[PDB]
Amino acid sequence: MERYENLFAQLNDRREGAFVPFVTLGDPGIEQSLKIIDTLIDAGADALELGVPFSDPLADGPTIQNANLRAFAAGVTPAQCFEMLALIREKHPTIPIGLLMYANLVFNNGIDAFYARCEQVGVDSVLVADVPVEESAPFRQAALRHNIAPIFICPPNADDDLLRQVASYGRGYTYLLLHHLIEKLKEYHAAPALQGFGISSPEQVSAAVRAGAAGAISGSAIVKIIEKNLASPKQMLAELRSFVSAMKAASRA
Amino acid sequence: TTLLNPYFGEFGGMYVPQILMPALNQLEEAFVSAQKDPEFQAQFADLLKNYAGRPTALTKCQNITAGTRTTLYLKREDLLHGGAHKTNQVLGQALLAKRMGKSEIIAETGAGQHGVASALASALLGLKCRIYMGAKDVERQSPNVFRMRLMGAEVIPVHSGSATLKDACNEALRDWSGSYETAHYMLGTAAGPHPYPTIVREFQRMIGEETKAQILDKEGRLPDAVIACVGGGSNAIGMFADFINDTSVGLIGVEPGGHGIETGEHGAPLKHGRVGIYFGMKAPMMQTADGQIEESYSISAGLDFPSVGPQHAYLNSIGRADYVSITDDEALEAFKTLCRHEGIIPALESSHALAHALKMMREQPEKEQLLVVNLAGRGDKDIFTVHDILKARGE
Ligand SMILES: Cc1ncc(COP(=O)(O)O)c(/C=N/[C@@H](CO)C(=O)O)c1O
Ligand SMILES: Nc1ccccc1O
Ligand SMILES: Nc1ccccc1O
Ligand SMILES: [Cl-]
Ligand SMILES: [Cl-]
Ligand SMILES: [Cl-]
Ligand SMILES: [Cl-]
Ligand SMILES: [Cl-]
Ligand SMILES: [Cl-]
Ligand SMILES: [Cl-]
Ligand SMILES: [Cl-]
Ligand SMILES: [Cl-]
Ligand SMILES: [Cl-]
Ligand SMILES: [Cl-]
Ligand SMILES: [Cl-]
Ligand SMILES: [Cs+]
Ligand SMILES: [Cs+]
Repeated sequence: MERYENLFAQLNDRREGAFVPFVTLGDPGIEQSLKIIDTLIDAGADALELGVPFSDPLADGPTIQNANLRAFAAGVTPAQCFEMLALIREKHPTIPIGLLMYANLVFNNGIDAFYARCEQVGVDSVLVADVPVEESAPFRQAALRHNIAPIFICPPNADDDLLRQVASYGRGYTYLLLHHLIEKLKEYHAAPALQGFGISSPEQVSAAVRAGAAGAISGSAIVKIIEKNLASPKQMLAELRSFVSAMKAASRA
Repeated sequence: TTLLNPYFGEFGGMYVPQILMPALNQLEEAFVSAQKDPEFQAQFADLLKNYAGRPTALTKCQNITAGTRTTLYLKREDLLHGGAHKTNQVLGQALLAKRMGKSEIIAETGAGQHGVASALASALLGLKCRIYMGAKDVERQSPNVFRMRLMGAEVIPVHSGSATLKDACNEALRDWSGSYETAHYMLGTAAGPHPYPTIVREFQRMIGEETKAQILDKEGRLPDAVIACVGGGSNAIGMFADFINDTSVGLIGVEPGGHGIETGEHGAPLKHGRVGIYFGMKAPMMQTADGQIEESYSISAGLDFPSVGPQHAYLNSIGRADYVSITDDEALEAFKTLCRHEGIIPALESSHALAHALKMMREQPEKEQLLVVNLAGRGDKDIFTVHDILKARGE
């Protein structure tokens, strides 16, 4: 989890927030996805949130549900995801890499084995979307044992008990789904908050930083560019370039 | 933080996104309150009796056990309003919704019985009902879909994923996480996240309570076993519950064997799946070696759930209940046998349970034994399927 520590200190020295794109690993294919991700980093992504294709992604809406479907139709397995992740880490030694998992994939081959494999390939953090704080202990413990940050979601309907829980057990960053809630997270020494779930234009990146968040995560908006350009890889990579550079530029203010 | 233990041993839990935890906590508190509230219990009993037709009969089979020392009773949930046991617990959950001030119902259904049950309960109690159903199921069960719409419910076909019960379950959860201030998610079996396995059992336990009183009245003793099919686990746990501390009474749950366990085309995760975490619970599942959820095949649509309630996995693990499987063809043979011998057309789901009682009596015909089969629904809905099968085989 050191990479998040290092990233946020660097961004603080540059007086910047973090811009973090999300994509589904293997969407639309393995080689395509690897090229997408390198274009994201090249265009100025500060960290990456990477989804592992899963049969029933509950917490995910329509655009990512189709990204998940495209990676499924490409035969991308968890094992191939681990191989992709190792290569991504080997290309990009400092960028923080966070996984978006569902509980059954983490549980499937042993929880501790899963986080051990994450450690081996260079993953920095794991958010398990269908594990609440109240169920998180075995995942948290396996994560920390393998130097993985456990990411907790701080939802809109959070209350003060949850804020204290999230601040106590989370590492790396807090996944923030308003101005008062960031205040309490800071007072509670929570991991720096990244706002997600709404970030689709530069104004929203600037808004999140202005609100006191450490940055913003953009999901659907990134994946929509992939869907919109599935027939033109060159156009896809060009639009991702322009979109990410713009969103990152917005985190300076 | 919960009032009740969310686990049955190693099984169960509340594996939902954080956004849904307040909805689950609200529901648990409302249930615990309702259980201590005589006014809730009176309204529930009033509905169960005067609207749904309880108590249901306990029928002694007259012909089917001829030539054996088995006595076989059928718990007649097929006579309940709606034609299946699903009606019991939707009435209780509908009252919980009203207790919580909710005016809308969200429901999932695969075969359509729980959807129809949700819709009729919402019509009676004045709740706006929306039902999610995999589009494949919507095409396959147009009669139950029409029943739901007749009763005013909105039926929402789900095309995501496999367009079956799994994806319907997921869509209902997405909706609830946004609407739970006014809507209640009426989960239709004894599975999913806590508190649902506990609530559905408690709102089905009148099955076994009645059976116990009736069998004592009629035979002067408890059954040697009570037998029930296991799709998600609600009719079985409803029959089992009041006998769990009567350790002389066998508890036998019957999963669908489909085309045969060795074919892989079955619905028997408790005995032939692998524990996983999905649909909010830690429980045995049909899954791939890579951890993707698979489908439950059965001739009977209602046994289509790819997992099982956590209390059944727990009761199995400790040896309190035994679980077996019954194939499509055995279930069909029991269906035909009950029709001809007792004048009762059983649901193909419950025909799996009858098939296992028939195996018990035929394998050991001089064994003296007192068996109760939970007849969890009537098989009117199945006669077109049975017709097309018998015709395909030139019968
Ligand atoms: C007539 C009948 N018998 C048994 C079961 C089995 O359900 P439990 O194990 O008792 O909970 C069902 C289930 N039906 C669900 C799934 O399709 C549904 O309607 O949506 C059923 O319709
Ligand atoms: N507010 C809240 C509190 C506890 C768990 C989940 C929550 O959303
Ligand atoms: N016959 C019937 C079947 C399902 C629901 C209500 C009904 O009256
Ligand atoms: Cl880097
Ligand atoms: Cl484990
Ligand atoms: Cl666990
Ligand atoms: Cl911390
Ligand atoms: Cl156990
Ligand atoms: Cl009481
Ligand atoms: Cl006995
Ligand atoms: Cl099926
Ligand atoms: Cl128990
Ligand atoms: Cl025991
Ligand atoms: Cl068969
Ligand atoms: Cl006909
Ligand atoms: Cs007999
Ligand atoms: Cs099943």
